[PDB]
Amino acid sequence: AESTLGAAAAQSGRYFGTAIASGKLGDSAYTTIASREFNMVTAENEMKIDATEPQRGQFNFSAGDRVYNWAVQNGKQVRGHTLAWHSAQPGWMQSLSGSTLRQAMIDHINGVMGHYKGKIAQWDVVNEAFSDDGSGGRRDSNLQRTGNDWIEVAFRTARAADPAAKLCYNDYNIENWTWAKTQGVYNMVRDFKQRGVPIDCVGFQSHFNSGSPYNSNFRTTLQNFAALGVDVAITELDIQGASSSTYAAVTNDCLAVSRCLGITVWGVRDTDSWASGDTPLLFNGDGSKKAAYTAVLNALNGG
Repeated sequence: AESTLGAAAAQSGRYFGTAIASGKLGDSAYTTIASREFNMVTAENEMKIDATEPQRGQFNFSAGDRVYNWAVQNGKQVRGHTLAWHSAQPGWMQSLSGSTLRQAMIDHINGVMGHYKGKIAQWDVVNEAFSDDGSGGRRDSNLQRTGNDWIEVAFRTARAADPAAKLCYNDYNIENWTWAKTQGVYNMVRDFKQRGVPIDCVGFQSHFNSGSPYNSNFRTTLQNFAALGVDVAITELDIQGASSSTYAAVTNDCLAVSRCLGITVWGVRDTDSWASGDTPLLFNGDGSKKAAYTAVLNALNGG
């Protein structure tokens, strides 16, 4: 198979996934498409820090588990999103600094990975640690202010919390090979591999739009990262305007890189998108397949 995105991807040993929102699981038209077309699931919001540890030292896994349980009951693997992030921090964590913040970050990783131990294919361990200011450096977050080694520490912590999970660094605007942000990440990952820091994968969010357009040098990005000795994944794909050719291009970029694990689109239907006005996904609000759907499917079936 052949007739659905997930099955097409699996012929080449890859997955095609989607972001699932827990609020939409009571929507039958939504779950019909999602169950049929995808073999990988990411929780859109339910596995973030404020979702899982909204109070200090007390974990809340209900919504996360609702997504996880739906995925597993419908034959999907799951990517965890996300363990350590400057954004969406609960009030109690935002207040913390230094060694106390560092320990909270560690304890969060242990609690969330511990709960899902063995159940999660890939974790976005660190998310969005690089600046968009053009310097190619780290954000000045509370996390970064604990010390530059925070990311390395997060990764070593996560390895011990669930040895079976692939550990991913996830970011956006790191797809264009010529961008400073891209190079800053490439240089961190290279350093990590030289020093034996346990990163298994780099996730390329792949939000393509007018402020961050697709460039054919994406394949070069993927190839260069892969050659460092990591896997690569496309984690949050959407394309402003949903051009068929751009969707096919992105697909063929992944298919061209053997260490490209698969592609996750960030939503099922245009209506489900964080950018619904951009109609950037593979299905319309009424559940019909867009032209891009066919382009992606043909590319996956084309090997």
